[PDB]
Amino acid sequence: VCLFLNLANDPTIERIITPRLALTTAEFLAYQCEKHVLVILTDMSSYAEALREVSAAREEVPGRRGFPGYMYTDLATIYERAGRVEGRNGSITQIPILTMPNDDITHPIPDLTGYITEGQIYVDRQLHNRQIYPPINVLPSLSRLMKSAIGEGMTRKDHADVSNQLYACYAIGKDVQAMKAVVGEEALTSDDLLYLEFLQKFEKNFITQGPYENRTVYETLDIGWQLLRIFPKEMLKRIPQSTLSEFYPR
Amino acid sequence: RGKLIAVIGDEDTVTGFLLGGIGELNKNRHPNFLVVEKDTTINEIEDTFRQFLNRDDIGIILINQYIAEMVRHALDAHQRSIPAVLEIPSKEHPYDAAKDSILRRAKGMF
Amino acid sequence: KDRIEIFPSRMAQTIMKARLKGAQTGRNLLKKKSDALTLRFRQILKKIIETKMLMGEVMREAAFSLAEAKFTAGDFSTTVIQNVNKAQVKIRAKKDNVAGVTLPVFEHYHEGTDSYELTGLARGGEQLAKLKRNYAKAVELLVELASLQTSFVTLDEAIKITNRRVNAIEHVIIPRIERTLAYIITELDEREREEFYRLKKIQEKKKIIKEKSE
Amino acid sequence: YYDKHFTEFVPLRTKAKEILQEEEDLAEIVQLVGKASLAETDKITLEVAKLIKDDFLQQNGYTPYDRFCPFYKTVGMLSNMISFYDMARRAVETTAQSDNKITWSIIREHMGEILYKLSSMKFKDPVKDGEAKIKADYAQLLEDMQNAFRSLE
Amino acid sequence: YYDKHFTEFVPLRTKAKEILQEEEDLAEIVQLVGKASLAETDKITLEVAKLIKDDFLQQNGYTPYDRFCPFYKTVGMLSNMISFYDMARRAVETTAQSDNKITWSIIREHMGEILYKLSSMKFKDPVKDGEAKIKADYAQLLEDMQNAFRSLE
Amino acid sequence: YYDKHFTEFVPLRTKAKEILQEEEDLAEIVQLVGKASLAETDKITLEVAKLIKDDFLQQNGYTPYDRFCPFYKTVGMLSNMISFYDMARRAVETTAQSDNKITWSIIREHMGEILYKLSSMKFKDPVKDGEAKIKADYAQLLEDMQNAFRSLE
Repeated sequence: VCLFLNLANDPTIERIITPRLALTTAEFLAYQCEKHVLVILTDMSSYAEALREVSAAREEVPGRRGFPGYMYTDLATIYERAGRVEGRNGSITQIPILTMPNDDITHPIPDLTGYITEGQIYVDRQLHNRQIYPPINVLPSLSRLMKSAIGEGMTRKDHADVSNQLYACYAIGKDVQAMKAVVGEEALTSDDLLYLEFLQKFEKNFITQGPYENRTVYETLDIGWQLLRIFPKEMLKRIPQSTLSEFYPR
Repeated sequence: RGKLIAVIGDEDTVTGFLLGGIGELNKNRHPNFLVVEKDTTINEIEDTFRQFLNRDDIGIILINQYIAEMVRHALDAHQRSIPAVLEIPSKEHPYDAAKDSILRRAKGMF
Repeated sequence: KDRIEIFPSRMAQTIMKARLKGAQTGRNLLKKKSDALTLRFRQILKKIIETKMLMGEVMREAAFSLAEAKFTAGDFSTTVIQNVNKAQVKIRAKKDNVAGVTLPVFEHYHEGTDSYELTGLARGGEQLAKLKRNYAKAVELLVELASLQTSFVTLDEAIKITNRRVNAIEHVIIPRIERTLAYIITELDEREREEFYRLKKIQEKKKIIKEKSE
Repeated sequence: YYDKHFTEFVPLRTKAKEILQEEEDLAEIVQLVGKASLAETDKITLEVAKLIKDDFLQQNGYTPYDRFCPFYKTVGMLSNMISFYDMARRAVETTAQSDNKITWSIIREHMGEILYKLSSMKFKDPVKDGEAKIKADYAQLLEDMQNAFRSLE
Repeated sequence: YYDKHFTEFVPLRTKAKEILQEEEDLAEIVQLVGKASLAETDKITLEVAKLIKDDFLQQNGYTPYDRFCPFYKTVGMLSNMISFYDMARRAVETTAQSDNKITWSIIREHMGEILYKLSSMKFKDPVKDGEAKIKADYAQLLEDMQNAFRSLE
Repeated sequence: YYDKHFTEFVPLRTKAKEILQEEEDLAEIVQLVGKASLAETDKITLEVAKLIKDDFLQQNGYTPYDRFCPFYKTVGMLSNMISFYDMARRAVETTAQSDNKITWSIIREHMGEILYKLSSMKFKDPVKDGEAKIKADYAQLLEDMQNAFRSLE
């Protein structure tokens, strides 16, 4: 780990170069020394505030919601210094982390970021208040590159199929839970009860992890199957029969 | 205890149910049933039907279909749930099906 | 009328967005209530039509059995109709909590008071005894049948009330919140612009002062 | 700190937060359907959450009894209310789908004085009354609840 | 001023505002209910309020009769509209608890000619027909209403 | 352009939009009915619109035969599907008076091979089957189709 700390009481201009120093290091390590670098930029919202201060120092007229009119290109300048390059075995990834003011995704900070990034993780509040850690909500999240990230030769054959089925089962479980609140337990059929069992065990086993348990990709998928084997084969509509016959039993 | 079943119908229909064990006199010596003969007029049938609707002791009312046609306006005019009214085929009139109040109450049923 | 008439503000945006989310959640929950009532309504409908069909056959058999009793006894209907005092069958009301809606259902109660024993005409007791049984069963079917009709029109009323509320949320309340929110968003950008104008002119006036100083 | 001195607070804190958040979600639907259909466990969560909101998280800071509530007492109060929750939830879920089904109405009628005592815990009045007694008094409430649920089940 | 020259105008002004405001208070909920839960006393308000809106509050300034509206005509025809309201509201208030309630549909069909006459009160042409004819005409409508009510109730 | 080179394309695309739009217009009726209280002419529209959505508007670019659809094939496919639609509408409507009528269930069961052949039209690979062969096969389909309907009258 190469760690850069820019503290709240540190010079606000230094906060602007801080991510530039981190990325400059990442570019050296990744592209010149043939290795893979993960870059995590924490509290880009605080960066944006320091950038607004620099704009005021230049006596520039503020743009939308007080932020510079060039906030778009400045964020792109940071974010896009990443990815793979031809002829070299190194790579850079980024996981910018952003606080949403007033929890509104419309705010220029998450809006301008999302417009030039590929999907989102999205940490929720309800899961946090329910004392689930990590509190990450899979329904509103998206990874546009997942199609290329996973599969045979990269993780495991069944990765893509397990993800899609778990998403559908979680979305249905939430839908059934909402129904239960209206019609009651006695009005539910057996399939609905299975989805409620999945919902409860999905959050307890799959999402809830703890800060010191390191789950590799293969254990995560095995946990997926343990939850999916709640349902009989015919209810797993999004998993091809070939995958089920190989992975579903045992 | 709770509720009685009132029967308005012809001689054989009423006789059958009475043997069925249903039907009794009230404390005022009124009967919760009417036998409808050929000489019984419309006002007498309707007055009986309504009075059962206004009585708190009845509830399910059993009528012959042909009667339901005779005083049909009184069956649609009152929409509540106490007076659950069932229309049954008389000894000779044929099987009921059409003009059922409930079948009309839902227009999505064959 | 057209708008909730809350003065444009960032606070209004937060309130309206929370109000919109609430309205949308209520719309979806009430839609599920309607769907549950509609399925139950149609099920009740399936049983009631099949029950109505069965009633036909059962009453036919009971009516025929009467013919046999009359054949043997002769004119027993006169005694039965006149000699009436207490009922053996009575119906007790019960409540069935089918969903959020509570529906009144009838329940058969065999009170227990003995029916009249009649061997006076030709002593046709056996045919009268079979006749009692056939109509006794007929009554039990009819009791069930009323709980169909008496638990059914109440479902049609509950559905009409639920769908009307859902339609109002969809056609009146949310459109009105969306028009209010869009109004707020536009007016706030208008306030942002007039601030931009003044700040730009301030910067130009400062530039003019600086030039004069040189 | 909590694990060194109390050992009980951390898990009580977790359960208390779960109850309050679950109550907010149940409140959203109750305002819509009027409690027409609720699971028996959900009914307990709503009722215990009201106990918490009124008799734990609410206090009049101008009264001798709530001008300052020492932490040992705060933990005592929460320990009893959650202990009730767990026992009430266990009783109805354990006896569910059986003959002698236990419901909230049965619990409230069976041990109504237990809820009164729980709602009275804010009045033990620290400093005027002693630490040793307040701890003993809350211990008695726990023993009474355990015996009340034992006789119910 | 009004007390000196008219007197009747002020209580008519007040009642008219109450009717229009009550209709608005109802319209807010009627849009959602569908006129299902309305009492007969409220349906009278809603339809009289329409009577006021369509015949009293609006006028076509490009006609020989609405180009100018002398005050005596405005208060004259308002008195009739309010008098109808009070008599129609009384008709149901005195019968709702009896063995026959005079619902709006009964008074509407029974007095349909009065409702048309009340709506015609605008077409008086004050230049051709002066004050004497207009006041006498409005007096006749009041008598026609009173006689129809006596035959109704 | 269309008049000069293809002639029938323009009325066909108009009918195609009418069929597809009607399928949307019928959606509310189907949802509340389940195709029970539904005209046989509407069942034709719904099922033919499905055929259009499935085996015409849908195109699978990962198959070697469907990489590129020449215009003459696009209008060929649509012509036969709409020609079927028109024949099916006539089969029902011209016999719907009394006594002995044709329904969609009768048409579908009667000439299931024709409905299949219509779906099969997208598999005519322009790389191996030339313009004359594909047009000839589509012409034969139309004749087989019209003759299948002829047997119903």
